[PDB]
Amino acid sequence: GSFVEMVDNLRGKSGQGYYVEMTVGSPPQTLNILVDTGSSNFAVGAAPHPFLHRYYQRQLSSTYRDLRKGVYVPYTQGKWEGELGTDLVSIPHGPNVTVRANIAAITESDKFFINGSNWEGILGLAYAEIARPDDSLEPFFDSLVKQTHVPNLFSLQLCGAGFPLNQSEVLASVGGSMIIGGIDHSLYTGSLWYTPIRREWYYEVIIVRVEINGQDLKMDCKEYNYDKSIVDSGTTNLRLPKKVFEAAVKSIKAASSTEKFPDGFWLGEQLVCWQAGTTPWNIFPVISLYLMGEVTNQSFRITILPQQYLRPVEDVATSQDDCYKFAISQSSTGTVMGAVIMEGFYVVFDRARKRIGFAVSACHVHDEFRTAAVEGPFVTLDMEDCGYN
Ligand SMILES: NC1=N[C@@H]2CCCC[C@@H]2CS1
Repeated sequence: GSFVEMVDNLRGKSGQGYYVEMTVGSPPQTLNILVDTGSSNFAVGAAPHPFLHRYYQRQLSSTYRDLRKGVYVPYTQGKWEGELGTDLVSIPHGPNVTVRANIAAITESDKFFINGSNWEGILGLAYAEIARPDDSLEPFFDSLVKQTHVPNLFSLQLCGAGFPLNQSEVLASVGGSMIIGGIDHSLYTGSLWYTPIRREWYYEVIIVRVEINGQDLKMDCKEYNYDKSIVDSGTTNLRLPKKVFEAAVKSIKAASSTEKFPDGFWLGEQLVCWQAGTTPWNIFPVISLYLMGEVTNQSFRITILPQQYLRPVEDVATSQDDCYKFAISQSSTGTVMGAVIMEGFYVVFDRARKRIGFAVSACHVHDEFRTAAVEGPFVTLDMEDCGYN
């Protein structure tokens, strides 16, 4: 069951995001749009900006409808404001449909559009509960499903290159696949394992155990999900609650201790470099996250490698060295399984059956000695108790 129209429709990288081509308005205006499972607004640049090569021009669209309502969206870093409306929307390398969707026309922003990232808007794929200004603003995917025969499911294969890409190479390179309305079975190996969507707001899941090279981190499982755990393509890092983060870094440091790295490396700010080809992957441990399964008392685990959690970055001296930043960082808003984790796996957002599937990605970076894994089942008890209230 192939989806050749959708395979390879993404570009980008974990640092700047993965984006899909979309069109808005009549005649169609083409824009690059960030695929974001961590938010629920479809918002596009709609006025000139130094980091935008193009933007939505509502006065040039005959199908534009003005909702006469403003919207303000602050994040931790950065923010934007805009004006709500509706227009006709298509995904050229997607299903063959056009739908009328809500669009936030971004008229002012701060630290949102970053220099050189290539996207001109964001596609929030999560649920109405977290849509701004409120849950009456129907999200794009909800409109798509309501107005067409597209099944209520999409899947993502984000492909990390394993090495840096300049803006030129990012433009020329295939960065992965967003399969709308289905599962392309060629994008993964082994089996798909499903975890329940705890609640439809973010794509919230429940982590029940964490291992570093097989060694149980041994925290009360509520700590892993405090105050939620989500799957989020619009966040770069694996983000861990403060207490889990501190304990994981201590374990990763202990496992990797034949080499010492400065504190700024572990804080995710400073790069570390090795001579070309000599990255010592084997000194870094694998990390396993166990997730609640669909069957009572059952869990499965996903396992990533340093090739996922060390993010390739360009050198300050631009040498031939292979350089990386540590892509695990602390959070005060729960666990975020961001792009560097998703690059390990084909991830199926099965909205129709309220679950999220994971399988080893056919494009994951690994070495001759170890690969990412998705394995199960494990007998686990009182998993309900891992969720925060
Ligand atoms: N998943 C997230 N989405 C929003 C919008 C896209 C840029 C990054 C922010 C913060 S985290």
